[PDB]
Amino acid sequence: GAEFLVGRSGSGKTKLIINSIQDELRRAPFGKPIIFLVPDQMTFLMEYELAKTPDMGGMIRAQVFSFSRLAWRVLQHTGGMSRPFLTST
DNA sequence: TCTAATGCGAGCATGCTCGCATTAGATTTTGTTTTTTTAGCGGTT
Ligand SMILES: Nc1ncnc2c1ncn2[C@@H]1O[C@H](COP(=O)(O)OP(=O)(O)NP(=O)(O)O)[C@@H](O)[C@H]1O
Ligand SMILES: [Mg+2]
Repeated sequence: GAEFLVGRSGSGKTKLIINSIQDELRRAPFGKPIIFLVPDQMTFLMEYELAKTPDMGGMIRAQVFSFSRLAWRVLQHTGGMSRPFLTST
């Protein structure tokens, strides 16, 4: 199923998501994986914010991913990481 | 580097221009023209 959360800048979408994930961490710390997919220059920020709960003070079930990092983990599981890769140069 | 002043003598109409040579001075730039894209690390050695 899909959910389109839409609103102008300042709507509170990101905090709404942060809080959603936090509550879902409260309910079941070992539940099914929760993937937070953000731009690469936004991975750390969210990681910090999720970690800022007096309740839990961290995350385990839920990770923050870039497209690249997500590719790294899923490929670590599924395979195909053997081949070397080429920098742009 | 070219323009101007200084000196001297020959031809002309004893004093005057003119030729020539030469040096010495001073006098002196302006201008303008771009952006290049494209998604932070890495826990474990
Ligand atoms: N319920 C709330 N009440 C007051 N301030 C809030 C609330 N939720 C979030 N904020 C603040 O609002 C600011 C922006 O929240 P955010 O979650 O980024 O909204 P947003 O929809 O993502 N805006 P944007 O990312 O620019 O499109 C932050 O400074 C939050 O601390
Ligand atoms: Mg936001």
